[PDB]
Amino acid sequence: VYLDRKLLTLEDKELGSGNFGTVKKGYYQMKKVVKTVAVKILKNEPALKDELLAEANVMQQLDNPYIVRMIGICEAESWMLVMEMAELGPLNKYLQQNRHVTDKNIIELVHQVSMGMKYLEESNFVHRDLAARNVLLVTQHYAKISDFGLSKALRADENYYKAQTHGKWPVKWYAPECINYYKFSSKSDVWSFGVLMWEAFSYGQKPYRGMKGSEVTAMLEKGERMGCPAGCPREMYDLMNLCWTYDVENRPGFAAVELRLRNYYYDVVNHH
Ligand SMILES: NC(=O)c1nnc(N[C@@H]2CCCC[C@@H]2N)nc1Nc1cccc(-n2nccn2)c1
Repeated sequence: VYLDRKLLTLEDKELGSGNFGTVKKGYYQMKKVVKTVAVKILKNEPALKDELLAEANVMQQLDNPYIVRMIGICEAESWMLVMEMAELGPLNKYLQQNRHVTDKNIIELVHQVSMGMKYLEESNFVHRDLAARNVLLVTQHYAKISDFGLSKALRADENYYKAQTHGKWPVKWYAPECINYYKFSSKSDVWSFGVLMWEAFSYGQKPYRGMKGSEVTAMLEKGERMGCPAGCPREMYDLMNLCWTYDVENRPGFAAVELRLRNYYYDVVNHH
């Protein structure tokens, strides 16, 4: 969807940045209402342009309440990817600044991410960058998945994407089959989801603190896993460990993961 630059008003202040460029807040004149938007603007000082168009192409095919919606793209001063705004920002930064969010509220948010991911798995897309920094909050009780720059639409005849090259990769969120065989499936996004849960219950702390990527691989190969975060319910730590199943075949899919979270969340809703 090609947008009209005259209908977009960008605020000068940056909200953040990545290798791509910056994220800025703006407003888009819709059919009637004005919609607040988050705009990804390329640095471009053609790989980044191709990558932004491929990201746009993925987001255009997705339609789920727990996935960030793309409004469209615009070619002006630079290439821009216009999305609905998630005002409260990334989940890791939010939890670092709001250390009193309850365990019930964290389960609600991670269950919303599992719903978005169950839908992505059903749609045969692999995220490949599923981490708390890429979970954006619309409200303190409404999370959405974003950042589809590494995402891939699976071929009709395969359950995984085989990467040709390898880097720069967020290794700490990657399953052993991604590191060892360059194979990315919805099951490897399940492994990432386990790391995301650990981050959420650790109030946005970095996983595998003080370790190099190679030491993380060595740790996992020995069957070792990160410990239970302080105050994290045993059932949630158990689910993290299940996500962290070394053998992809035995690892659950997002249908099993979302069902476990849903049932635990209803149990919690009952106790409260
Ligand atoms: N649709 C959105 O609203 C949105 N989509 N994608 C991203 N990506 C970011 C890239 C850089 C790393 C974070 C995140 N994955 N950001 C967004 N909105 C935002 C809002 C407030 C603060 C910040 N923000 N960015 C950095 C710090 N705060 C970002």
